[PDB]
Amino acid sequence: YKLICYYTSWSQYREGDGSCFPDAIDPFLCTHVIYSFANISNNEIDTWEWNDVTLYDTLNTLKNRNPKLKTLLSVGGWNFGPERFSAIASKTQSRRTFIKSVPPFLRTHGFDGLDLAWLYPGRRDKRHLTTLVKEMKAEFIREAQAGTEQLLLSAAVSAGKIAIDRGYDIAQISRHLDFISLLTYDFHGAWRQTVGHHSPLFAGNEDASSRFSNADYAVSYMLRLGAPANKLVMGIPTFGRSFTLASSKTDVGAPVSGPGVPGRFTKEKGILAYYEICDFLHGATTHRFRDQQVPYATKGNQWVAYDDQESVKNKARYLKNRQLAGAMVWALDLDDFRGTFCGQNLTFPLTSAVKDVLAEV
Ligand SMILES: *[C@@H]1O[C@H](CO)[C@@H](O[C@H]2O[C@H](CO)[C@@H](O[C@@H]3O[C@H](CO)[C@@H](O)[C@H](O)[C@@H]3O)[C@H](O)[C@H]2NC(C)=O)[C@H](O)[C@H]1NC(C)=O
Repeated sequence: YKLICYYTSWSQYREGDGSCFPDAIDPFLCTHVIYSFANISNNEIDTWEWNDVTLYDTLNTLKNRNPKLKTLLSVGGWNFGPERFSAIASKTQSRRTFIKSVPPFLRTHGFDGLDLAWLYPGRRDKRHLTTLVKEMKAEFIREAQAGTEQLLLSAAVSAGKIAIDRGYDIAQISRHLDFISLLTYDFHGAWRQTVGHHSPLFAGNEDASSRFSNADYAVSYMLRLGAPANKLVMGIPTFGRSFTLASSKTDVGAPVSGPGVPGRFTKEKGILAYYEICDFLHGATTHRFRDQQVPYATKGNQWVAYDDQESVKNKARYLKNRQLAGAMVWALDLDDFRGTFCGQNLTFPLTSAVKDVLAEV
């Protein structure tokens, strides 16, 4: 079983303990570690942060302690403009440019593959996205003729029914990608004035219309569409989403007024790291959607939807039972990586739990 773990570049700048660098990563924790977001310049892959080539080095040294550990570089991301991605893949000329540029870049900095994080192809991009994948892989196959281990190619894919249908030819790209990461944690929030859980595993028979907004559907649909289980990787949250309540109500459907107040370390309205939540939990009221199988907490006028050890194990067994290829954890740097926020003296508690379940039968 695979355990893909993303690490984000900008997490280095959080203050105090919040600060996280590649060397804080347990080299045996995950099987695949993904350095988050490389940039594109003049149609060539390139660095982003001022010290990337240094962090690259840091991250890839872990490979000296664990020879089996594989690393990848993800392109795109949220601060990368989809349009941008669009422009590059639309023209065979700029596309080939970008592609030819990749292999050397990765060989140079020591990465074992490329992760495409084109954040949401449009109805008009579906045909190009497929192209970009074919040719990219075709190139990776050609570069392997030089006696080195073939480069890996993967992609983070939305788990949103409409999004999927609108921009992905899942049956095609699945044959060319080594694995696909399902962003199964973006089901709510997305600015809709009512409290709700972003990563529910299940259907929850109550108040519906969505029905498609849970990991289960997502997984099932993907399967239906043609993507093999042995290439699917389910996404697992290591952060929670917060909301500022507009009334004293707390149950399902509760009126919301906007995102939650920022955390002392991540400082971004609407998000919390698990380690911030661990601190938030002191003096709060914890609840759990039985049908969906995920927590949520409240304190004052703040409402939080998050994933805990159990929920995570839950989802992990789930993916095992459907026989998928593995789990994907968004934000090793959002987990309690110091192991000094969530109590039970343990480093990477959430990520660790997934591993434990995956190591089980
Ligand atoms: C990720 O790569 C991007 C593409 O190379 C790069 O984007 C930018 O490229 C230049 C370099 O700064 C920008 O320059 C400006 O825009 C106008 C002219 O177009 C000037 O008048 C102005 O003075 C300024 O120099 C481009 O605007 C911008 N281009 C695009 C298409 O985004 C990014 O800098 C890079 N991001 C990071 C974080 O490194």
